[PDB]
Amino acid sequence: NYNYLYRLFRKSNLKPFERDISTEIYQAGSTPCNGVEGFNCYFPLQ
Amino acid sequence: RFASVYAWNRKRISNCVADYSVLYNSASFSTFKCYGVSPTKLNDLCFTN
Repeated sequence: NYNYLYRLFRKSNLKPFERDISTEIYQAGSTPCNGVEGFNCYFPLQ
Repeated sequence: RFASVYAWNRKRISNCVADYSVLYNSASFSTFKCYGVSPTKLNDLCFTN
């Protein structure tokens, strides 16, 4: 099944017993995020 | 004079600082991959040769 998916990266570590369901394209670069897929922003949910 | 896949330009590089951030903040190359490590933290956790 391809439905079960995890998080590849985000801003920092998670506080214990905390859930993050955000789908915003994580900005892994100094270039400001354009809100879509590119060379610095990737979809956090892998 | 880029080499071919059968015979590479074997560059054994040694003690120095490799600024992965320089190659990571610039999109001159089409694709950059690094095994299990974000490029930025590549400048913090270091290795031998």
